[PDB]
Amino acid sequence: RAYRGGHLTIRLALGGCTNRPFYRIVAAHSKCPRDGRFVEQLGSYDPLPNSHGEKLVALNFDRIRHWIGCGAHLSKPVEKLLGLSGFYPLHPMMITNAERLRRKRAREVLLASQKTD
Amino acid sequence: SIARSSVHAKWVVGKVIGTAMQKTAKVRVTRLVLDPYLLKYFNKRKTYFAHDALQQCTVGDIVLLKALPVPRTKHVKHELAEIIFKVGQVIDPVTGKPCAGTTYLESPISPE
Amino acid sequence: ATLNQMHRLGPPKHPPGKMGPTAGRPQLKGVVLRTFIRKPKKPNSANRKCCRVRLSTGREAVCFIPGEGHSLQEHHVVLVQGGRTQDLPGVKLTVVRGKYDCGHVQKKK
Amino acid sequence: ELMAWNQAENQRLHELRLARLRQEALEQERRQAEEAVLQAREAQAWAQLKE
Amino acid sequence: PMKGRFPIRRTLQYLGQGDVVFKDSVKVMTVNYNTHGELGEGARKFVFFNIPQIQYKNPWVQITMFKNMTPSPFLRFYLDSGEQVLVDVESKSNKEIVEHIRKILGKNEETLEKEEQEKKQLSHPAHFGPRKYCLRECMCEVEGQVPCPGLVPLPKEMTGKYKAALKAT
Amino acid sequence: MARKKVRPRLIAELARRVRALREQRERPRDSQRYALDYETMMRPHSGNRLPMRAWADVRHESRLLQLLNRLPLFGLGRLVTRKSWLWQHDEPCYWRLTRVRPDYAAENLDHGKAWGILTFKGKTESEAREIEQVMYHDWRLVPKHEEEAFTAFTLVPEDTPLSVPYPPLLRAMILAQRQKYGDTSTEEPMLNLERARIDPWDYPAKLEAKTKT
RNA sequence: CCUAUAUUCAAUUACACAACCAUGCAAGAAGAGACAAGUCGUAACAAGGUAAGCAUACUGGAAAGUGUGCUUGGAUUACC
RNA sequence: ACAGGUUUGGUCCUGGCCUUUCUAUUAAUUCUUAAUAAAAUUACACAUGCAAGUAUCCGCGCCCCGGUGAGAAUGCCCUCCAGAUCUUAAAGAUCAAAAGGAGCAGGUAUCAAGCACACCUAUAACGGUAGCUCAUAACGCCUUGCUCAACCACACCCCCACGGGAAACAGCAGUGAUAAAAAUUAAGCCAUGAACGAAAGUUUGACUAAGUUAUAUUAAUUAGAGUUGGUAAAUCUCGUGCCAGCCACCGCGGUCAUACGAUUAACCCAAAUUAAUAGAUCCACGGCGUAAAGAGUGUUUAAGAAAAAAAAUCACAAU
Ligand SMILES: [Mg+2]
Ligand SMILES: [Mg+2]
Ligand SMILES: [Mg+2]
Ligand SMILES: [Mg+2]
Ligand SMILES: [Mg+2]
Ligand SMILES: [Mg+2]
Ligand SMILES: [Mg+2]
Ligand SMILES: [Mg+2]
Ligand SMILES: [Mg+2]
Ligand SMILES: [Mg+2]
Ligand SMILES: [Mg+2]
Ligand SMILES: [Mg+2]
Ligand SMILES: [Mg+2]
Ligand SMILES: [Mg+2]
Ligand SMILES: [Mg+2]
Ligand SMILES: [Mg+2]
Ligand SMILES: [Mg+2]
Ligand SMILES: [Mg+2]
Ligand SMILES: [Mg+2]
Ligand SMILES: [Mg+2]
Ligand SMILES: [Mg+2]
Ligand SMILES: [Mg+2]
Ligand SMILES: [Mg+2]
Ligand SMILES: [Mg+2]
Ligand SMILES: [Mg+2]
Ligand SMILES: [Mg+2]
Ligand SMILES: [Mg+2]
Ligand SMILES: [Mg+2]
Ligand SMILES: [Mg+2]
Ligand SMILES: [Mg+2]
Ligand SMILES: [Mg+2]
Ligand SMILES: [Mg+2]
Ligand SMILES: [Mg+2]
Ligand SMILES: [Mg+2]
Ligand SMILES: [Mg+2]
Ligand SMILES: [Mg+2]
Ligand SMILES: [Mg+2]
Ligand SMILES: [Mg+2]
Ligand SMILES: [Mg+2]
Ligand SMILES: [Mg+2]
Ligand SMILES: [Mg+2]
Ligand SMILES: [Mg+2]
Ligand SMILES: [Mg+2]
Ligand SMILES: [Mg+2]
Ligand SMILES: [Zn+2]
Repeated sequence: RAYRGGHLTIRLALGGCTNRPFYRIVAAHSKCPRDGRFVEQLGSYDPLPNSHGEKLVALNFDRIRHWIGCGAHLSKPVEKLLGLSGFYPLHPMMITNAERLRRKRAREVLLASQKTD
Repeated sequence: SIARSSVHAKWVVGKVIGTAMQKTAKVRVTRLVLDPYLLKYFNKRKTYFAHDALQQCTVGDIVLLKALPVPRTKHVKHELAEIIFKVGQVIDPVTGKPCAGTTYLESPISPE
Repeated sequence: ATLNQMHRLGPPKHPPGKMGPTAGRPQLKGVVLRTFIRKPKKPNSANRKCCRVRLSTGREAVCFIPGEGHSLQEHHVVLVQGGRTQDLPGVKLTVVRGKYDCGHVQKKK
Repeated sequence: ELMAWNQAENQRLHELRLARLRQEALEQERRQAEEAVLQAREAQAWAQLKE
Repeated sequence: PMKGRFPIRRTLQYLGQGDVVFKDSVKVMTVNYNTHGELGEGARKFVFFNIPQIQYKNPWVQITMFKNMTPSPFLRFYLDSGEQVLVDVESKSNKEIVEHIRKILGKNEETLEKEEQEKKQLSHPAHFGPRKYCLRECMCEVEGQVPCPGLVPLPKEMTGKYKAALKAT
Repeated sequence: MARKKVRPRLIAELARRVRALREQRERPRDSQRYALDYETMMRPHSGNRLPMRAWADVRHESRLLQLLNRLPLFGLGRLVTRKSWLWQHDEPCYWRLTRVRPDYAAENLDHGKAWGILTFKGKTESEAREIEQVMYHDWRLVPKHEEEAFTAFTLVPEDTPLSVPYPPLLRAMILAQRQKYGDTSTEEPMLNLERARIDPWDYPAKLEAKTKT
């Protein structure tokens, strides 16, 4: 339907079943609903590890960069995923959260050795 | 090079219904439409207003219409291009000779 | 007919269902105006137990009470359903037994 | 290419037609001789009767 | 279908199987034929048989017939350029007319196959969604993955109720 | 769209014209608009409450037209700097005032629209532009003597590498791709950052509507 | 009007209008149907005891009767 | 439809009605536990709480999501795009108003005429022709969301919203009223999406995870419902005596009832089972001497067919 404004956006549409999520990577208008209408489906992301311990991500790279080439904005988890692929640089927050996690592990290690005493 | 009409009709051929208006011919265009139940083709008829500059059109003439790039009015989206068959006077496009119905008025084998 | 005529009329279309006594609803709530008795049609005879009711749609209608024996007085509220009683001409409705003021038939004691 | 091809074709057919039509014209003149004969005969018969 | 002289020609199959696809230049086709004479015969048959086939695969092309105007049968094609193709059909058979027309303005089997090839790449095997547009809906239905919980109820730990009941206590 | 019986709604147009008119006529003076309650930190006009991080700078600092009203020509050709720029940027950040158009409905004359030419991080724009965030209280004026001390700028070159690696997969893609076409050059594919230059968020945006070309 | 902008206005007037519809209620009127083990006849079905009927007209408690044309969805059993 | 029951003393034909299949609501009777899905009387009135903010001030957002189907035969498909937005110098790209039309598009012709509904000129006016739509359904009237990755439309009422009634949950929960119709006045932003921010991040009754309910599937822990004259799987003994009652259709009951009521036995579905109501499906590519149906007659119009071979014409009671 006709909107006032808003942009082309590549995001995650949530397809799925209760406690079993799945994501369709999607080229969408920004103002239309999440799971709703879309311009084009780009790829898919399975959050749950399968039989082989794998989260499956499929990305149509030609069309992805066609749309970024048309000025489409990426969502933060879309960014995180493209960076995880190596199609994009690692998002700064991936790295920052990695560091925060490392420091949490360090302080929990020290707290473990302090409580053991 | 932009000259266009948004109309699907760009080239049509139709009969001349009536000449009543000034410089405008009313023209019945007839197409074959497929009746989906019977799977058979019937003639749907539709009228078009065409611009006739010289008021060249008798009633009954078979006529070609070219789409107007800019609409003259709401009802006139077409212009009369050629008169394909003049009514009661017809020159056979194949042999270039005058004919009344299925008969030749002037024999094509008698040049001189 | 010919093909032309069959094209002119279009394919035959099934007419929508004419609506009956309960006006397309599965049941209707109504209050009992009067209780009386009706003789069936000629081939077979009894005297059937009926009531007159006013229904939520405002239409007043004759209605039939199934089972042997019943307790119904004026003002009682009942639920009626679509079943047509064959003996009784003109009676298209039936009291639902075991709802509101009409209880299930009591086993003989 | 194809439009020129079609042109050539139509001209060929035109010649074929012209041949056929000259033939028909001949046969038709023969017919005219026959009819002329018959109409002459009956014109004579009628002239006689009326006379 | 019972009524009619050659009822087979009112069949979807017969209409589909006629092969002529006009170029995009073609807008109007005009058939001009006769109802008598031995010569005009093929033309009539054409109007009777292939005209329906033709029009079926060229839905946007206007087709118009004119009877007993000219002493001779012919076709006229009106193009988008203003170009007028005149095709004389005289002692020509039905089939000959069809093949000749398919020759003049057809589409090479190459053209048509490339077109349908472009239409068949439109639906992509890897996508997910409605059965109408897609081979699959969930990824629950892809073999190695985790199953739809409405088929195979999930282990207690993967349940959000269990995780919430754990974080609470 | 077009259906032959379509009704002629008149009141649509009437409401349009009337609303545009009552918009232009009742259009608020920016004197009452940006007016602020300093005890509650609350605009009377908009009913809006100001951000916490902006509180201190509201009490302890002055907006542009508070320092431009006591200047003789109303501060033409003068140099003005912003407190946030002073704190964040060590290189000179200033506004040279071209025109100043104050709002006179103001009793104290503390509000108005400003124009000028900008120098940010020592780099100077060559054009006149409308000044952004005038009503803010970050604003400070530099004296005539310290003027030539602030406009003094030590020009330093930029050390950020012009080229960077492609992200690993994208890199591999490029490599394989030129390998397919018979290009044997093992020369490393490089990402050119020249046009990737972006201004920091402190850089003021132009309020002037864009001319479409 | 030595940088530049400011401000104003935009409402009436002339008429017609519950006709016209729809939806309820109604003093009342007329019809159809269902209906006695009721009353009065016997019209039709067998040349139904005057062969039926159609159109139309007039008449009659009621079926119906009669006139004028028309029909056989009646007969005349067939060297009579 | 692979069909079946029912017209009659009986046969054949014609022809309705019903049965058998599947789904959804409601109701009755029964009901152990999980999981998933779905949650639906009401465009009537609404107590209370919450549903839009972000951000160093400006600004950017704030029926976008979410709700609903009131209205409109609305419209589907297809042209053509002003504008807004994003990205960049431009060019592109997303949403696409207005304007259009090859084609398709609810019922009703007992709605058959509409009544100005056209065109020209040219300068944008003066003026001039007398047209335009329509039995291939105009102009009406009635009913209605939809052809579904979705779309259309509404946002208390007066199509609209300057004005005027008047003081708005058709956001989430709730509540009156109303209806055969009955989910929590619940927890979180952890994940996706959206807004704002340079950013850490904040907000979000969107949503996520839960609560409720035999509405539907599935799994096992769970046994009850209907039926037993024919169609149509399956019955015995009593009671009743055209009474009481029963039936979807045929029909059953008048003292020897497999048809009512109860018992015995059986059949069949099963955490469901029946009933009621809506659907899905279903009419004619069939017919027209006697069964519904060749319009009392001829001519032309519109519209069709010409598909191969020829013809117009002479006792008698047309007018
Ligand atoms: Mg779900
Ligand atoms: Mg009986
Ligand atoms: Mg019943
Ligand atoms: Mg109960
Ligand atoms: Mg604000
Ligand atoms: Mg008699
Ligand atoms: Mg006798
Ligand atoms: Mg008698
Ligand atoms: Mg008699
Ligand atoms: Mg007598
Ligand atoms: Mg008799
Ligand atoms: Mg009579
Ligand atoms: Mg008499
Ligand atoms: Mg007498
Ligand atoms: Mg005899
Ligand atoms: Mg039958
Ligand atoms: Mg019978
Ligand atoms: Mg019998
Ligand atoms: Mg219930
Ligand atoms: Mg419910
Ligand atoms: Mg909606
Ligand atoms: Mg309406
Ligand atoms: Mg545009
Ligand atoms: Mg558009
Ligand atoms: Mg409606
Ligand atoms: Mg409204
Ligand atoms: Mg409301
Ligand atoms: Mg409104
Ligand atoms: Mg609510
Ligand atoms: Mg609201
Ligand atoms: Mg309540
Ligand atoms: Mg309850
Ligand atoms: Mg969140
Ligand atoms: Mg977040
Ligand atoms: Mg909350
Ligand atoms: Mg169940
Ligand atoms: Mg029973
Ligand atoms: Mg007994
Ligand atoms: Mg039975
Ligand atoms: Mg029994
Ligand atoms: Mg039939
Ligand atoms: Mg008959
Ligand atoms: Mg006759
Ligand atoms: Mg008659
Ligand atoms: Zn699933």
